Amino acid sequence: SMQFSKMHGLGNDFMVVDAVTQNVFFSPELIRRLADAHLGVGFDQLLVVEPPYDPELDFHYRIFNADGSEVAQCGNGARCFARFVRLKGLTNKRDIRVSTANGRMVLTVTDDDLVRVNMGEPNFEPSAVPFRANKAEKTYIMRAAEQTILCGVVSMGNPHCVIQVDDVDTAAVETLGPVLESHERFPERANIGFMQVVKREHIRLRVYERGAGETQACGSGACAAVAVGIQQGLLAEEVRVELPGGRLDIAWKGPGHPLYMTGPAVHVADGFIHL
Amino acid sequence: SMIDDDGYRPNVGIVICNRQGQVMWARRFGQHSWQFPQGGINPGESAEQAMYRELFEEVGLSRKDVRILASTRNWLRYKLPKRLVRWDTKPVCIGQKQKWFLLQLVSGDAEINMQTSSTPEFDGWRWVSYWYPVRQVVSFKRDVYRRVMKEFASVVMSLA
Ligand SMILES: Nc1nc2c(ncn2[C@@H]2O[C@H](COP(=O)(O)OP(=O)(O)O)[C@@H](O)[C@H]2O)c(=O)[nH]1
Ligand SMILES: [Cl-]
Ligand SMILES: [F-]
Ligand SMILES: [Mg+2]
Ligand SMILES: [Mg+2]
Ligand SMILES: [Mg+2]
Repeated sequence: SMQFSKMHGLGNDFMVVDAVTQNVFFSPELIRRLADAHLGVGFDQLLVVEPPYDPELDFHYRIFNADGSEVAQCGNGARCFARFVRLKGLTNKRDIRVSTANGRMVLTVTDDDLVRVNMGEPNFEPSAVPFRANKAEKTYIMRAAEQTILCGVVSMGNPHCVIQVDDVDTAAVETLGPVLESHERFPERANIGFMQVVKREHIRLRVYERGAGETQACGSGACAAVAVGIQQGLLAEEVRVELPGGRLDIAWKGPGHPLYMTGPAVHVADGFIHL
Repeated sequence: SMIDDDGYRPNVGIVICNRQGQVMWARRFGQHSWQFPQGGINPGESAEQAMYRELFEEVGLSRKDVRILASTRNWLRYKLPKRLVRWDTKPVCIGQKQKWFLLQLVSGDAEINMQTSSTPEFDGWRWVSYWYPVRQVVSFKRDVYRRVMKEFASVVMSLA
């Protein structure tokens, strides 16, 4: 009887398995079986907590998809992992050092039991976004076909373009989104974000991602909108973000500082299953 | 001999943890592999007695250097690779039956010395994260190590 837990974070559903105190090998055949909702468990992505490879780190964890392949997307599942190792008594630390397929991070669990991630210092250099531009400005002007509009652009590893909208269900995201996603001045495209300022520390937003479109939660876009809304001067140190997938709390002191993002992870259920 | 009829030599294992929840990882003499200190029971001594002897023999720690935090209820067994069971030496040992002890180093790190022995078993040591040994132990010890670290984890986490 291999035990597991169902957890939910960033609008997506994780099956989480303690493979530290359990002897389980996840062959892609086994993963495919567990992905089946009737023969196995039923998950969108599988998160496996493993012993660390480096003696100075606490754990290593992997994420597999339903096809049985390893997924390597930065920061994915970090919130559920950090809460899981604490819930299962695998560790009592609040600053968890862990390696993934994309490197190593340090996760901090606040005492309200939500997970903080350091995602680096955002970069407004147009050569790094990339962005067809002469040099950086707090806003830019781009003519989306018959329509003019003004934006900030920033890189957080991935390109992001951000526009202020005066309400997010008042958004033509399905027509505007694709036009700026595939815009001439974005040689590697860009995640566009529609940002509705409610207060200097509260923001509703919807994201048309770089290649997928709108998803329940895109953490990259949440930090990007807040990163410029401060560089533009319209927001405070800390900002609450409200997306269709849930709420995120973002923090940044400005250039020369790293940006932190804090989010929830909810422990849905616990489970048995015989392999 | 002290090997039982099934072929298991009585043994004692040692998990030495510090104040930060790290554990001691010792390298075998003239080898690449690392492990926890373990030692064979001798005729007439109890498990705790054998633990304290092996602790000083290989780690150089005295009774006042450590404090016993926990120990496993009954014995844990592991079979040797049948490629390294010396069949010619009777009664031949096929495995080891160990009882494991979790100790907390109350002295400083300087009190560790692996040269107390004519015949040292370890030439190097370091602190490693608590779960690191479960991955990095040799494979035929891994199920014992997993069980031990699972049983001891609650104690170590409940400290600072
Ligand atoms: N080659 C090898 N032999 C092992 C290993 N672990 C246990 N041994 C076996 O167990 C013996 C080690 O003795 P040990 O359990 O440390 O107790 P002690 O000799 O009384 O201190 C070796 O002589 C082997 O028979 C290992 O990792 N590699
Ligand atoms: Cl002594
Ligand atoms: F010995
Ligand atoms: Mg020994
Ligand atoms: Mg010895
Ligand atoms: Mg001995």
